[PDB]
Amino acid sequence: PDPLEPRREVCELNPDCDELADHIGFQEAYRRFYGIA
Amino acid sequence: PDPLEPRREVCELNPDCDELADHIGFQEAYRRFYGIA
Ligand SMILES: [Ca+2]
Ligand SMILES: [Ca+2]
Ligand SMILES: [Ca+2]
Ligand SMILES: [Ca+2]
Ligand SMILES: [Ca+2]
Repeated sequence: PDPLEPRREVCELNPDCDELADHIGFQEAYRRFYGIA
Repeated sequence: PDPLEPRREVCELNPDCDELADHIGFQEAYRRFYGIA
């Protein structure tokens, strides 16, 4: 199982993160909207 | 963007495919419930 699925679902839920994910990826997009720095 | 996202969503929707996906993967699980052979 993929440990990142929970975060991937969170991002999909956020249109802005979802859309962005298609360009720079999910892990980098998640960080952009939720990471600190 | 990942071209497989549509199929991944289909599988997640199917509990049986979802569960199975965690063990042998999504592409092999999808094939198991929807592929022909
Ligand atoms: Ca999921
Ligand atoms: Ca999903
Ligand atoms: Ca998406
Ligand atoms: Ca999706
Ligand atoms: Ca899943």
